[PDB]
Amino acid sequence: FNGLTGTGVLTESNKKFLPFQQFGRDIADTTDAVRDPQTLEILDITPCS
Amino acid sequence: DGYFKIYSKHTPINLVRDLPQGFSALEPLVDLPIGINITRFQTLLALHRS
Ligand SMILES: *[C@@H]1O[C@H](CO)[C@@H](O)[C@H](O)[C@H]1NC(C)=O
Repeated sequence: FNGLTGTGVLTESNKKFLPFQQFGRDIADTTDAVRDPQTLEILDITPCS
Repeated sequence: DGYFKIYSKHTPINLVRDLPQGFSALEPLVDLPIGINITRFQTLLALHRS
């Protein structure tokens, strides 16, 4: 996604992304949500179990 | 860092003569490719000359 590279499961989530926000950093400062450049959708990033 | 950033958050101020207590989060509103030298500024208001 837009140069940011990694592995995970892209599952649709209900996170309330404000229009300016793009990333989804967590408590431990871990990427957990990204916005698709083509269509504005909030996708939850989750590593494979 | 060569950027002009403006943040705004419109709030319905209640019956307080001055800036009220509480909190308000100024959301990002626009970002522009700027970098001209900045030292001073001035506001503009409409003078009553109708
Ligand atoms: C902006 O202009 C002032 C006044 O001449 C000058 O002292 C200052 O160095 C300038 N700043 C930059 C970043 O060019």
